[PDB]
Amino acid sequence: PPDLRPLVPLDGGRFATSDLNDLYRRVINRNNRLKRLLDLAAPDIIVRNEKRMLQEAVDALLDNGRRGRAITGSNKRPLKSLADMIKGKQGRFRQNLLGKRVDYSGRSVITVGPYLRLHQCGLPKKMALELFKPFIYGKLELRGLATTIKAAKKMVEREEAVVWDILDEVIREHPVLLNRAPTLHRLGIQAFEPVLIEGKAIQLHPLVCAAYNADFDGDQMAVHVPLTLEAQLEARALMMSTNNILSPANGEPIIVPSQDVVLGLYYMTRDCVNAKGEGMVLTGPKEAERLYRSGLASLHARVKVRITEYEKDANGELVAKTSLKDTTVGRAILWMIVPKGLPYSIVNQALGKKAISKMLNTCYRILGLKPTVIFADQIMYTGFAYAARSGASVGIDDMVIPEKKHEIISEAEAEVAEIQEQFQSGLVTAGERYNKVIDIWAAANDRVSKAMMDNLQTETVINRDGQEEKQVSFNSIYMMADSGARGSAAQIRQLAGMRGLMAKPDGSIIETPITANFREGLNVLQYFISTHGARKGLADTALKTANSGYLTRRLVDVAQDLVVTEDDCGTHEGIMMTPVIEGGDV
Amino acid sequence: MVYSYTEKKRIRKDFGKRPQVLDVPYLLSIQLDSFQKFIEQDPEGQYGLEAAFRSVFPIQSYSGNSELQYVSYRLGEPVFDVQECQIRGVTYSAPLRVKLRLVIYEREAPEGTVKDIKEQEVYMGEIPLMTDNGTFVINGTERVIVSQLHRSPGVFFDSDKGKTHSSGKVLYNARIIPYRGSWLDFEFDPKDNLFVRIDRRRKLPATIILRALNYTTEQILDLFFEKVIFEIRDNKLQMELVPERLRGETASFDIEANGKVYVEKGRRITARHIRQLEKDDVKLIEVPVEYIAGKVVAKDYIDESTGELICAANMELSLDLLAKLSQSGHKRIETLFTNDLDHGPYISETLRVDPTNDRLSALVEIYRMMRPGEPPTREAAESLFENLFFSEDRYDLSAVGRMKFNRSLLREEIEGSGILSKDDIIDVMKKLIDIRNGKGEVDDIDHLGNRRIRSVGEMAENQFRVGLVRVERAVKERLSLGDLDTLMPQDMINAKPISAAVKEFFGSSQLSQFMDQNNPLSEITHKRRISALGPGGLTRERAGFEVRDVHPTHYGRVCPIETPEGPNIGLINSLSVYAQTNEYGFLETPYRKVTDGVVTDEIHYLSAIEEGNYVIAQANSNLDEEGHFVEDLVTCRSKGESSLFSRDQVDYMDVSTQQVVSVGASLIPFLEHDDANRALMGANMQRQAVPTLRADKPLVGTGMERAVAVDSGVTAVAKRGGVVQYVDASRIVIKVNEDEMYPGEAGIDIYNLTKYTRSNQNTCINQMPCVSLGEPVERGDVLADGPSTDLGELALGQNMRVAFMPWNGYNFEDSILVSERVVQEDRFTTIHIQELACVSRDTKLGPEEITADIPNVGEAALSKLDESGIVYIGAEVTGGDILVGKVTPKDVKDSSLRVPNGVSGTVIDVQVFTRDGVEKDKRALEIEEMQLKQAKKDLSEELQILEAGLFSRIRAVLVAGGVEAEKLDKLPRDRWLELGLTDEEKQNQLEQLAEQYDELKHEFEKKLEAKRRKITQGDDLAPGVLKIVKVYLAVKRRIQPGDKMAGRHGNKGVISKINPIEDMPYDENGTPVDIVLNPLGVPSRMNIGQILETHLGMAAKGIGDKINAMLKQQQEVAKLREFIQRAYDLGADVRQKVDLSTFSDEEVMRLAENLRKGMPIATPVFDGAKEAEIKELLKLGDLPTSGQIRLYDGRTGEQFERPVTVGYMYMLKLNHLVDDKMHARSTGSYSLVTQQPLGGKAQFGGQRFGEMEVWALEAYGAAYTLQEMLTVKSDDVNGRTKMYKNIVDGNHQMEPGMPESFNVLLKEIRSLGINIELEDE
Amino acid sequence: RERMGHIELASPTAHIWFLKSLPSRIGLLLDMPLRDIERVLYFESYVVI
RNA sequence: UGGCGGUAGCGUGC
DNA sequence: GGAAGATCGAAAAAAGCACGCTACCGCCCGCGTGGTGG
DNA sequence: CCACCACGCGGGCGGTAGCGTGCTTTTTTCGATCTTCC
Ligand SMILES: [Mg+2]
Repeated sequence: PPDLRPLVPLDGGRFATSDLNDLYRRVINRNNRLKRLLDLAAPDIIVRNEKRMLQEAVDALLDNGRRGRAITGSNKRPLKSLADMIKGKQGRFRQNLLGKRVDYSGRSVITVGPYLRLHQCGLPKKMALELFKPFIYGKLELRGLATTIKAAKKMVEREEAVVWDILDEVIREHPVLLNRAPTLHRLGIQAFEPVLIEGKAIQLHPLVCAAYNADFDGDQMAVHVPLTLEAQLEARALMMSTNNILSPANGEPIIVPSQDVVLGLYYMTRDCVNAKGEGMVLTGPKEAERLYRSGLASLHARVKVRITEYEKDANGELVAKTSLKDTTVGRAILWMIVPKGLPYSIVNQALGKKAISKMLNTCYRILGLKPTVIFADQIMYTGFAYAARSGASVGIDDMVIPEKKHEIISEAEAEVAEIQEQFQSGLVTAGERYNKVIDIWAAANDRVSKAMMDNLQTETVINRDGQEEKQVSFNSIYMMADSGARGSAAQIRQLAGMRGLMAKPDGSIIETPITANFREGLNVLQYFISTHGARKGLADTALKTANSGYLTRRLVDVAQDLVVTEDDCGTHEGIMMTPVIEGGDV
Repeated sequence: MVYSYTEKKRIRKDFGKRPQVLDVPYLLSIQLDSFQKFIEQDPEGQYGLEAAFRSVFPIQSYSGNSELQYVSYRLGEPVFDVQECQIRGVTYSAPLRVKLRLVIYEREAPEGTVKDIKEQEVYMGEIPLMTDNGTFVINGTERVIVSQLHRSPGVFFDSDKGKTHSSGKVLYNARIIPYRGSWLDFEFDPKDNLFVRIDRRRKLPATIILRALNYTTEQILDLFFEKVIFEIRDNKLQMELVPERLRGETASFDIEANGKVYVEKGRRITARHIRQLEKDDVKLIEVPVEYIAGKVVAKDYIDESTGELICAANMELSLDLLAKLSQSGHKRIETLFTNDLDHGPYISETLRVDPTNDRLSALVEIYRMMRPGEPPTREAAESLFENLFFSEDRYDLSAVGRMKFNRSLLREEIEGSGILSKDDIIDVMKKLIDIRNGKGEVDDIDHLGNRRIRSVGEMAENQFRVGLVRVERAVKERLSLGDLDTLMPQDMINAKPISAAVKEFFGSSQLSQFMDQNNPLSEITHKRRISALGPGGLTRERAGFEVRDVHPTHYGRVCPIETPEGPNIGLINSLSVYAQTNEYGFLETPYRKVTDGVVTDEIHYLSAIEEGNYVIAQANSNLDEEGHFVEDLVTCRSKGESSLFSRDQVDYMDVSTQQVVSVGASLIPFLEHDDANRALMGANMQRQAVPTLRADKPLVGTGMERAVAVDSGVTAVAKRGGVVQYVDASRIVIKVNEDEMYPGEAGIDIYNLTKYTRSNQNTCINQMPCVSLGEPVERGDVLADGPSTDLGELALGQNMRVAFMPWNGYNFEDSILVSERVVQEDRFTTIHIQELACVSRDTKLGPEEITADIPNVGEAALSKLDESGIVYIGAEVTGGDILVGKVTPKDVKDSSLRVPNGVSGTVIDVQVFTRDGVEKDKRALEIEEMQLKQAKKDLSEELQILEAGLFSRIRAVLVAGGVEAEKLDKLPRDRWLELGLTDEEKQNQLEQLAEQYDELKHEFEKKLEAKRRKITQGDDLAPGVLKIVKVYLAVKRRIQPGDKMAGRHGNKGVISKINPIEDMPYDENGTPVDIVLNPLGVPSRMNIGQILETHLGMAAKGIGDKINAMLKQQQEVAKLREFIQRAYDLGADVRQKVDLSTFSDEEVMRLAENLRKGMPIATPVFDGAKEAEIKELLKLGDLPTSGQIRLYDGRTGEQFERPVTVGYMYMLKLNHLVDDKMHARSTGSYSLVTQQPLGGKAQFGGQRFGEMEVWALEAYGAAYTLQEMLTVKSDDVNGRTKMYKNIVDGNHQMEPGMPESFNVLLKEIRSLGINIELEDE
Repeated sequence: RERMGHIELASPTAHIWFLKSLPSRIGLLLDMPLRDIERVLYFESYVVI
């Protein structure tokens, strides 16, 4: 049909002709020429050549490029035949059937809103007004403000106060589907309740960020508006963020503090040695908080508080036990936000990221799902507030260089020099001396890292009430490394200790390692050596994204028609699962 | 050393101890000079247009009586300059006129002497010229042609690492890559056979090529093998034995000579036997008759008695054949020396598998392989073979190609013919055989010494040569077609092919990219870019891992950190600061020669190939006085690896520490403290910062800002020294010095600054004067600051006060908290200029015209429009407003241009383009009047200066005749010239001066006439359009949540909240912080450079605050001088020395005024200030050395529990604005084919629900949501209408219907001859 | 958007999908090599019937 | 306001 | 001892190369042939 | 008599030939041996 091959009207009177029209014209011209020559009784060779050319034209129209030279376009491109636009990524199946552009959709960058709840997301007023235009029109017509669609459109365009009130009314509990571009798994799209904000950026709940794999460094996300009762209820009951707390891949929880909540909780749940107000006796967590706020007791002071904890009875009831516990002011303050069922032992520790995740999992297992979201929200609020109050900062003096690094470097260099001179004397070959140098440098790097960790983790000294003693370090870098907020042991080693050996792009290791810290300067040679690994990793990621996507698509297709259609088969067969053991470990 | 005038205003405190031995060269030298090589009149035909003409011309027709020859070429004066070409949208180019001589030979004469000659000048198209900033103006748009890194022509040897044949065996191959010709490849078969391929076709034996080169089997065997002589003595077959040939084999018999049994039967041959043989000097040896049976004969042997050959050449011997040879009278035979480890019999096996046996057969086979189907014949095959590799037309090995070919083959001379030869192919085969045997080694494809750089000039020359060969084919046809009685060379040739080729190359090529004008750094990076893509290069998808890696040879030539991230990573690079290009296209880097253990001053430029031979010491090497090395075992790099060496083994030293970084990567302070990935991201994101309305100098810099700003064309530099005669916000007029004066010149330089002109990224280009009235200037001094430039220093961002601490989770991972002061102080607002073009065409029904009256519109809509139908300049408009009123006949329908929805701003510029022969509206008249007024103002200034000079001369002449001071002063200025005088030479000189004055007046009048004619000249347009109206809209965009900002260390984020000023934390003095950042991003990203930059900025701001406080108290100049001298003298053996005693006591005041905002600090890329220097600088001010103070919470009030890191950091605003990304749609236009919503924000389309989203919805189980989003939202037209009506009616129900895309697919499949239908049953 | 047309070919032409897409349907049905099918189709060699 | 090709950029283990 | 099934490696042909989004440029046959005007 | 504008009908482009040339995996076919027998 002509509309499937339309003639686009261009400016100036020209017409854009699709490749299908050109191929059809070629076929028609060839057929007419063949008919005319057959009428004229042409010799055998001429009519045979005409028939061959007609066959070639028909083949090109049906599927261009299959045989012989493909018919070229205006600017030396193959023409798009009938089969060219059916298959492939740009074909009809993968461009207009599996996926398609939709209405009632928008796109905007995403920021962080700490005040939002787990089921709430910020939506700009302009985007909400644009997306919910038909609903506003319907409500305006119902209210009698506008007697026709044109009047409603004009009123919405003019943006009076009544329009804003109607917009606020229509999105009271209307979920919106927020989705990110790399939808690797089902968690990439989730339903949220919109909260009207002014601006042009969507506000996202921090706790779901790990689910979205989204960083606030220019990320853009799309929002779709479900527009029927079935879709609204499906979003509320199935794709709501409050219902997605366990990862279907492995069952591990997905709502976990990542960077700031963990640091705040770790700082609050930490004990000093001679902090202000130590040794006091408190009647409850409320007194502890009123002491901390009044600036009369430190957050790390070790005190004894009388607290009541609720334990779940066998029949399902809660029994209250009151006892005096030796703890810190911060732990007592944090205990109040903990629900009744949980015991006090969860918060009586440093409470790192793993401890926080374990506490959340225990709360979900014992209390259930309804208190779990409230507990997570309270945890995030308290962590953010106390991280702000702590004022943790990174400085050039935080990353301390061990005083024994110079001696270790000197002795390693002396050993390398003696190995080199022994090789020059002919006792050992190139491979043996290379292996010896590599082992010596690896041992030196390990010793440097160990000395750095020893000097950073606990080398702090504090004067208690009477003498001096040691304790866990309060260094900011160590604080965020031990709590699991950010960084790791290797990263801290690269910052303060030696960078270690580096490998050339081929794969072999370089004899001379980078013996310079990141705090200290790196000369040109060390930076040039280190650039190889970064370039290799970046290239690997760039060429790996496409392969991972292709594998995911193939796996999705190979299992696209498997659903649970039965309850039991009565089969007496199965796999005999046993623990897996390889070598000398399980 | 004396500071320049532009530097004395604000001297940057420069850290670093390594003296500057070589200054940074001109950044835009790779491009400009190259194009100069394309334009310069070469006395010899080896470069550019002259070389192309000499290669093509002269041409001889088929008949011997015709000839055409080329004499000289000349590039004409461009009609329009760069500014006119840019504003009018025409291409900036120059005419090319070539002197051509057509010679008609005397055909009647047997010798064909010259009979007639006709010389003329022929115009041969337009050549696009290159502007002074290294960029082209194509169709009024700025385009940049990036250099291409391609494979160097020559011979390259390689081998697969056992991947093929699935056993790990290496198949060695060699390739001959010519600049213009057919590729020739040789490969080793798994069966150890030589094969030859041409242009990647089916493999053929190389012996076929050898036979086609007129080589017999005997000659081939002699060339590729060493003969072994077997002589038939009276007995025991004495043979000439070479002891070295006995190595690596076994004792087939009892080797005994002169009654001495050297080796017994069946014993392995060890080196002792060969050394014994060499010492004893034994030549002849006994050999059993059976031992020959394994040998292969070397040449044909024919019996004289029978006349028939007993055995031909190259086959294995046998006992019966040996007996036949012995009884035929033969006494001496020759065989091939074959070894299984040293000299393999590859040639013999290839000859065995070769079916051909003569030159004619080989030529026929080659012709059949090259041109299948055509009937082979002797003449055609011979011609094809001769023209394939031995014709200057079809085959052309470039000079660099010949040099590489000679160097690879170890030839002495590096100059040779541009075509191949028998010796070259023989040597290539011999080298391949040697490599297969074990001698030598393969070449590295990724080695930078095997890769060439092609600039714009080379590609332009290639395209011009293609056009030239097309034109010469046309002229060859025309000369024979026509009769030479009356032909003229003007009409003999055509210029369309050359013009089309050059236009396509300069406008529609993969390397002529759209130049980005985000900031001068972006332009510099784009101009200094190397791309491996393009024609005759690598492919983005088919690249691999090896090509994207950082080769060791990249040191000093290609920046390792400056490269795009994503699909094309490692295929695009940036030239180093000091890197340049050889005459052969190879990259080279400077070095300092070291003689006798000391470092000299001479600079030697070393390429990649020759650098490996020498030992080069790293830049970070401590040197004492006179250049000796303080330490003996210094670190160097010998051959692609780094190791320790003695101080006497060094040969060259690095020129500077910035040798390996690019221009973009050298602007990051404390780079050595930053991770490679974060450094790469920061370098890539530096060139994306939009220019702010008020440029702010960087407190912490690297000292390269001045070079980047000066080299880029954004700033206006002084061509000649002098004083500023008249400084204005729009133009600058300076009076040149008498030393730099020229004869017959007024001596006034006029610079017209460009104000509020949109860039390629819709930003604002503004130039503001940086000099005052009467301020002396020198050559090269900056007169006006370009966009994002402050006093000649690049200024991409602003020095913002920052504090590293979490704040209620608002910063969280990467988000940025911004105080309200940043918005209040207007520190990040940008200006964006947008085009709006309305076209009045000529429809077939009638010509549409622009008028002020539009049917069925309100008066308020056209109130902004004037009586000419165009919106008033300076009038603020919003979305939906009418700008230009255009109506087209149907009686007339409204087609007036309107402001796009969601777009506001103020109209700042209106341009009208009218086709020639059409009356011009009064708006165009006003614009032309304004341009004429400006030109007349400039010419009137020049005329008044020259007239003042002439009238001073005539006054002096009159005074010489007679003083008449009172009479002269009491006379009008113009009446002076006519005053009479006595009959003498005074009257003669007076009338000569009058003649000069009137001649000058006439000359300036005709110059004004030419200028006005040029400005009023009608411009050509497209066919069918009679008018164009362009309107510029200017918008001030302010910072807000969602905008993306970043620093120089790869730390990026988006604004999360515009916090109130009182909410931000404040110090003891009560000054709040402006920016709050999360420390959590520091340890993970390794970017400790930002912390050091923050500390240095805090120290600089403390110094500036002390200076400002001293200034406020009106302290005497002595205290200011002492304090500034103490501040500058701080450091540890810094190379920079500043003396304030020679500042005339007045420039100190200006320096203090400039520094009151903060002392600038220059931190080199690898020779920066240490932590001790930063702490000392902090101690100089009244700031703590630790760099952390105690902050108070703005909202709550008490002290923070721990000190926080505060300071001043350079922040950049990237070109990613939230208002440019925000988009929403409920309903709108749909595609006319698939009936689906459009795509993109510009088309008001909807977001695409891809396959991954569909899979996620299926996993969730939301069947109804998927069904409604698939059918009733996108495709089902009836479903869409019904759903809209239901929503308007308040009913939330839908009808699934049937998507239109499925119907389209069904119809398309039916059109394919396949019946597909829906079966209801 | 639904009505289709038809062109009456002067001589029959084979479908490229059923001829070139390996395995060739025509060749498999006729038990003859694909090269012979291409030779007869594009007027290179006669075929007995 | 309709699409193709080329180019460049953004978000994608820190 | 010649013909048919085996096979075997080597070569040739076909299909694929993540997902969203933004901006710019270029193009949307074209060339001979007849009509008509200066 | 020459130059600009409209209109219809083929098709690789342009040339008295040649243009290409940095991927991997799977499927099909074919010459060449082979090998196994009837
Ligand atoms: Mg990100």
